[PDB]
Amino acid sequence: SRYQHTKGQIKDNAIEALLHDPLFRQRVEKNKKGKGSYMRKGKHGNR
Amino acid sequence: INPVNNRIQDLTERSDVLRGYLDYDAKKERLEEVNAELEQPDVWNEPERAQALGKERSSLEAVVDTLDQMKQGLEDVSGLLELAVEADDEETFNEAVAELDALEEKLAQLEFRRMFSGEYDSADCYLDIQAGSGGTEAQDWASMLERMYLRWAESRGFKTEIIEESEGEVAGIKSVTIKISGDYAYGWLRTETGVHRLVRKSPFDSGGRRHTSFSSAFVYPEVDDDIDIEINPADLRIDVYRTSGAGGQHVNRTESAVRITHIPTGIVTQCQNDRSQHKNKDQAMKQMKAKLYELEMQKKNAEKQAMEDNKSDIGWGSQIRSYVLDDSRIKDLRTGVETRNTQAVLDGSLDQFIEASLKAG
RNA sequence: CCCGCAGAAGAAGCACCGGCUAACUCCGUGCCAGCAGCCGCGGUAAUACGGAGGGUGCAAGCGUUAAUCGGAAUUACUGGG
RNA sequence: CGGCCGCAAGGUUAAAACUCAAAUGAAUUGACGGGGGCCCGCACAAGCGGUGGAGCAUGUGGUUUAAUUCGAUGCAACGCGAAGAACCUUACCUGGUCUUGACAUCCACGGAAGUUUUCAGAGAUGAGAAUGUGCCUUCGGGAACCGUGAGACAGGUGCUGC
RNA sequence: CCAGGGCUACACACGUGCUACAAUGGCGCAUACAAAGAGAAGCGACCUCGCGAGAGCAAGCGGACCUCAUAAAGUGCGUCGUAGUCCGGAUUGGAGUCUGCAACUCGACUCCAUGAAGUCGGAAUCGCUAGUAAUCGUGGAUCAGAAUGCCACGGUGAAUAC
RNA sequence: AGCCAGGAUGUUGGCUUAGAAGCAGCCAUCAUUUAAAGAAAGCGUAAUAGCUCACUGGUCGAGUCGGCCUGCGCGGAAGA
RNA sequence: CGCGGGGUGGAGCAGCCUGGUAGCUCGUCGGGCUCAUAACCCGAAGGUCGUCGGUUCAAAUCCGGCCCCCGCAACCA
Ligand SMILES: [Mg+2]
Ligand SMILES: [Mg+2]
Ligand SMILES: [Mg+2]
Ligand SMILES: [Mg+2]
Ligand SMILES: [Mg+2]
Ligand SMILES: [Mg+2]
Ligand SMILES: [Mg+2]
Ligand SMILES: [Mg+2]
Ligand SMILES: [Mg+2]
Ligand SMILES: [Mg+2]
Ligand SMILES: [Mg+2]
Ligand SMILES: [Mg+2]
Ligand SMILES: [Mg+2]
Ligand SMILES: [Mg+2]
Ligand SMILES: [Mg+2]
Ligand SMILES: [Mg+2]
Ligand SMILES: [Mg+2]
Ligand SMILES: [Mg+2]
Ligand SMILES: [Mg+2]
Ligand SMILES: [Mg+2]
Ligand SMILES: [Mg+2]
Ligand SMILES: [Mg+2]
Ligand SMILES: [Mg+2]
Ligand SMILES: [Mg+2]
Ligand SMILES: [Mg+2]
Ligand SMILES: [Mg+2]
Ligand SMILES: [Mg+2]
Ligand SMILES: [Mg+2]
Ligand SMILES: [Mg+2]
Ligand SMILES: [Mg+2]
Ligand SMILES: [Mg+2]
Repeated sequence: SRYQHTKGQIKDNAIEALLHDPLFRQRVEKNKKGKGSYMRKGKHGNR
Repeated sequence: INPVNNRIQDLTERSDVLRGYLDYDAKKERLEEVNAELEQPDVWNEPERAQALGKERSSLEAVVDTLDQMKQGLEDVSGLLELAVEADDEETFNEAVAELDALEEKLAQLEFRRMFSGEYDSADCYLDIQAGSGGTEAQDWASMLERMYLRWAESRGFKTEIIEESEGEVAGIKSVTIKISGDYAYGWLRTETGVHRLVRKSPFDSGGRRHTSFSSAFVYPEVDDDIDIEINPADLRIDVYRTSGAGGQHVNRTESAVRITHIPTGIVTQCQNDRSQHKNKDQAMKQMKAKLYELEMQKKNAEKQAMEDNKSDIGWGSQIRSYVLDDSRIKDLRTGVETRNTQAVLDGSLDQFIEASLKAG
């Protein structure tokens, strides 16, 4: 239930300190077509 | 139909949220259980219990007794003009006008309960907005979330003052500090602490794909004028003794050194720099004035650190609203308010995201 | 062990179904909750999540961890560089 | 780390825990190079005339606003969609209103349609006041239009060019 | 469905255009030389009135015959003589015409008066090599009216490319 | 000055209609029954309840009380 | 409490000595350059000089008090 963040002590700010935690990291969606949209087999490889 | 009668159904719209939140049936039913608790002869032997309850029954009054009369007026205020518009009785037409002010002021009596949560509601506050890492997209959204509330603060009549600022290397900002000035500044924005969530197709990346970036907006009043050194000499035991002795017969005879021992705390403050007792007194009073105030700054931080300990364990519960602009949808994940009006949200349409957010919070 | 009962009467569950590896689609959740042995799936049309329909693999036993060997010619004398 | 050696810098012999599921070799197709060779274009060079400076037209970002409709927003958006916003356009904003409906097909009932004028109101509409009646061998209805009604639906310039 | 407002808001910034800074020029009078195109609840000569934008009357033409519609630069004479000048043209006030139910936010045009910025343009940057650049004028689509935009036609006509 | 009686009336008086109801900050100072009673001097109890004084009569019945101007004292006054 | 120097745009330093018009580098803001940022090129803005008082034709300048900062001194016993 309790999220274990990666900073021992927390001073002056809670929400802002969690902002620089890997819980709130940027999530980049791997696009389906275009740049960086190549796959070996993908999801179902039947040929 | 009638702007008067539809207004009554709009007071109903404001009432039903308060009906469902505090559970005015169970909130009412709680009173009769504590009536029998209070109606008792052996409650005088626990006067602290009855004093804590004697106003607790009154706290249940302004919530229940307001809503108990409020449901009656919904048919009453609507039914008065309904009979007045048939006979065209112009006085009875004007009689139901003040009847519109009957339940609304009672709704304003509950507006006290809406702003009851807080001890610095009418205080002026700061709007500190920090950006997540996210590359440049997070740098831009901090600016996009800045003007989100900067447009809204001026949309309501509050004075907006930008104190600090930090711009982006490429585009956007990094961490702006706005000080909202005026009364009820911290009261409305109290439900704005917490990280905001953005989901959109990022234009900064070349092969632009959907980035899920975050931004936090911590608010705090920071308004005080009370600083207590507690330099009251009823405390501060003073102890005078003689020095080590290097100046012959004189310094071994003169009780020049001094110690300042605090009576409640127990920290000692000695000083034997100069040669006079009058001179070492002020320096030892100065060092005691430092070490006592710096003890107060740690107790200020000790309660502050314990305050964050109820906030660091939350984790993925510090998210406030999800701005998923790829499908044009807004999600206030705290309460559950979904809106499809993202072009109007950036104008500051967060009044729906306060009435649902603050009364339920 | 052998004979008698107006009696089918008392006796069927357990994993898996993207590929490796037999076995397919719809609803609910939307990188959240979760799955895993490996590669990796979930970002509002998921046969990889959860729940049902069917299907398969076994069956009073299945499935998961744990230990050794095999696959490993990835310690090669048989049998490598 | 320990041992041996060295004046020293170090050399030599030489692990584990933990962590990833790849590290690496040759070769191949492209792209790229502040690599080479060759070639082309107003690209440069050689020139003329403009832009940025000044006023105005128009569009955009901003700011503002009840709203300043949405979209386009490196080159390849920015006198663009719009080959033309006083009403209309119009999708926007405020206020006033109607909802099986402004547009469509089906059904029952009551009526040919259509024409003229008055009152209330910003208007939408509501309330009326006079009048008339075309095709068949159903003629107690079919074919047209108006009106009320329930059920299927109608409608969307609402979202996703991912 | 409907009226009014808004898309035309305004400390700022940018892109794309028009018009100038003048004498290869402005202004006054007389005046030469084209192509393409459009037109029926449409374009609407002659004539009369007005300083004009136009108004009244009104044939012709749905078309190589009619109207739109005297093309403007250019040519000749005269004047201004290098100044913010008779350069320049915004803005504003007063008085009017057209279209349209309606010109206030918010039209176009005319008239009288007023008459700012601007004197060759910082960093930087753009177009073009033949009838092109530059420069001047007309028409059409759009459309009740409403462009310097777009589309298109025509007149004059270079420089340089070692 | 004592000893005997009352010490009331509306008034649980308006707080902001949680609780001081002659008593925390509440306000304001009413009129009557009158020998006599201040919406109050104190204690007290979440609050009330309850007990006295204010003020007034009877009674044993005379001087008595409160300040000021002053002489001389008292307490304040604890060191090897 | 003594002595000397100092307090000037957002930062660091000029100018004060011998009075009138306050400067330089960086930073800030706007526009170019690039696909974009940095840098670079160009333009513009920004401080009454800690505060109060006095003198003076005139005060950031001369003098004094106070607040603040730094250094020295704070000794023989
Ligand atoms: Mg049977
Ligand atoms: Mg599974
Ligand atoms: Mg499934
Ligand atoms: Mg093995
Ligand atoms: Mg090998
Ligand atoms: Mg050795
Ligand atoms: Mg070594
Ligand atoms: Mg060749
Ligand atoms: Mg769209
Ligand atoms: Mg163009
Ligand atoms: Mg409406
Ligand atoms: Mg008929
Ligand atoms: Mg009719
Ligand atoms: Mg596409
Ligand atoms: Mg309208
Ligand atoms: Mg537009
Ligand atoms: Mg306009
Ligand atoms: Mg001449
Ligand atoms: Mg004439
Ligand atoms: Mg004429
Ligand atoms: Mg002129
Ligand atoms: Mg004029
Ligand atoms: Mg130049
Ligand atoms: Mg035309
Ligand atoms: Mg053409
Ligand atoms: Mg006495
Ligand atoms: Mg004495
Ligand atoms: Mg004595
Ligand atoms: Mg000087
Ligand atoms: Mg800059
Ligand atoms: Mg002075």
